[PDB]
Amino acid sequence: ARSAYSYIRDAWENPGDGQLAELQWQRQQEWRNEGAVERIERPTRLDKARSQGYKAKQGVIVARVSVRKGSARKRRHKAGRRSKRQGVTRITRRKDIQRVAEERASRTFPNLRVLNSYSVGQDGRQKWHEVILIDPNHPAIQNDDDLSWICADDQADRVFRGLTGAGRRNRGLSGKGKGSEKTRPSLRSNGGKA
Amino acid sequence: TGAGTPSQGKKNTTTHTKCRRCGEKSYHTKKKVCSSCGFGKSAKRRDYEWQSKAGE
Amino acid sequence: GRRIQGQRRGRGTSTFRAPSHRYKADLEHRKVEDGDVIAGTVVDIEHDPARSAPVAAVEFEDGDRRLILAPEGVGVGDELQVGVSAEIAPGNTLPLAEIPEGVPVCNVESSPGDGGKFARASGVNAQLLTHDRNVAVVKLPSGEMKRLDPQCRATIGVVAGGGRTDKPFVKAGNKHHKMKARGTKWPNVRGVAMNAVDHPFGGGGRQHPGKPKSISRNAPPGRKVGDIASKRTGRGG
Amino acid sequence: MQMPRRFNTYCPHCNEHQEHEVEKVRSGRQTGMKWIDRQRERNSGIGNDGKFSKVPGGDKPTKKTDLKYRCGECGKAHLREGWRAGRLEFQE
RNA sequence: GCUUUACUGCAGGCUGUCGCUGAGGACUCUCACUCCGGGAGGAGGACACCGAUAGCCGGGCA
RNA sequence: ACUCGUACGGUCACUGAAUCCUGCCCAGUGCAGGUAUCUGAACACCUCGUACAAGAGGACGAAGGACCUGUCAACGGCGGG
RNA sequence: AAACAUCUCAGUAUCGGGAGGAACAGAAAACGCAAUGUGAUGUCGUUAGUAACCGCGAGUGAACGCGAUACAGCCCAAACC
Ligand SMILES: [Cl-]
Ligand SMILES: [Cl-]
Ligand SMILES: [Cl-]
Ligand SMILES: [Cl-]
Ligand SMILES: [K+]
Ligand SMILES: [Mg+2]
Ligand SMILES: [Mg+2]
Ligand SMILES: [Mg+2]
Ligand SMILES: [Mg+2]
Ligand SMILES: [Mg+2]
Ligand SMILES: [Mg+2]
Ligand SMILES: [Mg+2]
Ligand SMILES: [Mg+2]
Ligand SMILES: [Mg+2]
Ligand SMILES: [Mg+2]
Ligand SMILES: [Mg+2]
Ligand SMILES: [Mg+2]
Ligand SMILES: [Mg+2]
Ligand SMILES: [Mg+2]
Ligand SMILES: [Mg+2]
Ligand SMILES: [Mg+2]
Ligand SMILES: [Mg+2]
Ligand code: NA
Ligand code: NA
Ligand code: NA
Ligand code: NA
Ligand code: NA
Ligand code: NA
Ligand code: NA
Ligand code: NA
Ligand SMILES: [Sr+2]
Ligand SMILES: [Sr+2]
Ligand SMILES: [Sr+2]
Ligand SMILES: [Sr+2]
Ligand SMILES: [Sr+2]
Ligand SMILES: [Sr+2]
Ligand SMILES: [Sr+2]
Ligand SMILES: [Sr+2]
Ligand SMILES: [Sr+2]
Ligand SMILES: [Sr+2]
Ligand SMILES: [Sr+2]
Ligand SMILES: [Sr+2]
Ligand SMILES: [Sr+2]
Ligand SMILES: [Sr+2]
Ligand SMILES: [Sr+2]
Ligand SMILES: [Sr+2]
Repeated sequence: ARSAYSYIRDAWENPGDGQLAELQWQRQQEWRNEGAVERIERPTRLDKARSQGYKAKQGVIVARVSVRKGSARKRRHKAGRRSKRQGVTRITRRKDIQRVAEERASRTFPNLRVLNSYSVGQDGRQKWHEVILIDPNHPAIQNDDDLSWICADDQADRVFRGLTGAGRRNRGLSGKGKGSEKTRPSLRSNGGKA
Repeated sequence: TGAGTPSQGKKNTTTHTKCRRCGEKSYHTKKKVCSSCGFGKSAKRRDYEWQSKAGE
Repeated sequence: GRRIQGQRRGRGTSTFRAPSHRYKADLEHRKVEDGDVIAGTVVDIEHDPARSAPVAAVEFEDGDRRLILAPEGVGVGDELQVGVSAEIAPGNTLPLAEIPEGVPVCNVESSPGDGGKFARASGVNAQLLTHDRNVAVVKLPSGEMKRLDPQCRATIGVVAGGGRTDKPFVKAGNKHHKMKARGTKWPNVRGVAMNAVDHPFGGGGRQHPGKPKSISRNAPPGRKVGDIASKRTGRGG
Repeated sequence: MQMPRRFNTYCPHCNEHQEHEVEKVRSGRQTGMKWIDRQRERNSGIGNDGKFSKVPGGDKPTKKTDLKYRCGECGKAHLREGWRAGRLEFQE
């Protein structure tokens, strides 16, 4: 039979219809009055969080982060540039907003490590994502068969090096064949042409 | 009044001093910032790749 | 070229800032719950550095000492009232709705409770014309008919210090002293007198703006100089 | 100059002399789907667009004849070198 | 370095459109959103701000 | 920032104390206003095309321009016969 | 590029953040010597200055495969409890 979770999932396929639509209209009013990174005791999208590795356990944290919508907030050149390098308006950054969200969340909790994150909507001027963070120092996690892997030293500050699921996607690592000639094993090893 | 010798006599202000963190006489006592190691500006130590030839 | 003076202003460096640390207070109306049960006694008359006009120090019943934007005719000892039921007399503050049509008012609020925005300069005054349950009509000093919420508070009488502008400065030194009390860079070097690099009008053998002065509203800063979006110029016609 | 609308001449198709009708070549309409069209959209962006920022060249004082010669019996046309002519009017 | 109706572009301003954005070629409303208010509450209101894009101007800048 | 500021303000420019004065010109250029009609992009819409799409065309048309008006203490001009 | 705007120099110099002893990658929604075929991923040799790009100018420039090195494959979400 269908899991209760499937229902949360199905509601979020069309956040603009049904009860969910009404919920968002209500919630966002409060979110707009909240800070940049708000820790929350429970994921707004349980199914999604559990699917990404979330667990109701000690050392598991969830935080919502909001980021301004739009392209790059860039300053026009103050020195000589050929027409090609004078652009300012239509230039966009290479990291998607979800990634910027994961990094701000991780800065807020220096001791925690980003596990994954997912979207929870947006209005006209900002986007919200919830980020799952894990405490690599808590024994309840050090003893977890599904999460202890994130306790290894080489996982420290994983988000800042693009090791996140959103990080790997944004780096063009999804495809294993055609089109990934310059993304794998890293953007840098491939001269930064990916 | 020339910008040269005559203007040099007006110089009796103490700015750069012995830095507590690095020991160089680069701690600007007015700005409270060391121009050599960055003390007062950053926890990290002031450093730049242009301080040496590019391939070295 | 280089940024023009108008652009240096925006950065708000000392050269362009007002001597705020020397200013006294912001003559905003008092806030009363309701009833008008607020009256104070004019304890003194002072000079307001930011406006070159006099200000009245008042001591209210509830024990609050605050400077007020004084109209002409207020003196020490006098008693002032602030509230809906305030008596209709010079120096008193109350919502337009309570003021009788045809009465000169000053320090008029733009939005009920903001403290006063209009007609605060020397010897000026707004003229309350039409009354209503939805809109109070006031003729501002510029001659413009302004539509305000009848709830906007105001003070009866014209602002003190009228006629200040009738006497010429006569000398640069006098202008100097006044300018030193404002957020203004003075004296003024003409654009035509500068180098091309410094202003749209700079350059050329003899001084002259090698271009029409009437500039478009859409012009970017650095270029918007001279006669901004003029509907006309000169005295003719 | 004057030009007869029809006249006998060699038809490279029938491979023999037959009556032909002369017509000025009318410009065919573009589709906007040629490779060059796609290259312009791909290579134009912020700033100068190289060849795609260039504008139409000039004109020669006189243009060369640009006609179609259609065989009155097989319906097929053939082209020929053109010759400079200030004006070209057909007779009949 | 400087100039301009040199070439080519870039900011910036104006303007349409899409998203924010709701209810009943002109209209009403309130619930988002904005503003005033210490507060209650008042004003405004699906506009404005903001994100995107399109046309015009654009030696202010390269 | 201006601004503890509010048109007797403060921003942008020109001329340069007082005194006597400051003519004619709105065609070009600039600014501003208006504008039946003309022109004027994208999205949505419509037709053709494509089992879809590319694409071609249409209808609607904002600012802007055409056009009209105002303005020279606005750029400037006041000749030859 | 014998000027120069796309292109080039070059994702180079330089800047911000971050981990380790090495990093990163990694058990196919792959490949497509099209097959009755290969079988995670780096890297090395080659494929090759080939395909592809480009005021189709100057210039830029892979991949599959193959020969090697080393080899290793697993854990969740959900269903049912
Ligand atoms: Cl992390
Ligand atoms: Cl003054
Ligand atoms: Cl012809
Ligand atoms: Cl194979
Ligand atoms: K270059
Ligand atoms: Mg298990
Ligand atoms: Mg590597
Ligand atoms: Mg005040
Ligand atoms: Mg001063
Ligand atoms: Mg001057
Ligand atoms: Mg000079
Ligand atoms: Mg200039
Ligand atoms: Mg002059
Ligand atoms: Mg506010
Ligand atoms: Mg230039
Ligand atoms: Mg002069
Ligand atoms: Mg002089
Ligand atoms: Mg060259
Ligand atoms: Mg390049
Ligand atoms: Mg060449
Ligand atoms: Mg390259
Ligand atoms: Mg391949
Ligand atoms: Na962290
Ligand atoms: Na790429
Ligand atoms: Na391209
Ligand atoms: Na020079
Ligand atoms: Na004229
Ligand atoms: Na050369
Ligand atoms: Na050169
Ligand atoms: Na090229
Ligand atoms: Sr760290
Ligand atoms: Sr001197
Ligand atoms: Sr001397
Ligand atoms: Sr000294
Ligand atoms: Sr500091
Ligand atoms: Sr450094
Ligand atoms: Sr105020
Ligand atoms: Sr106030
Ligand atoms: Sr000049
Ligand atoms: Sr006149
Ligand atoms: Sr492109
Ligand atoms: Sr372009
Ligand atoms: Sr010619
Ligand atoms: Sr005079
Ligand atoms: Sr005119
Ligand atoms: Sr193997």
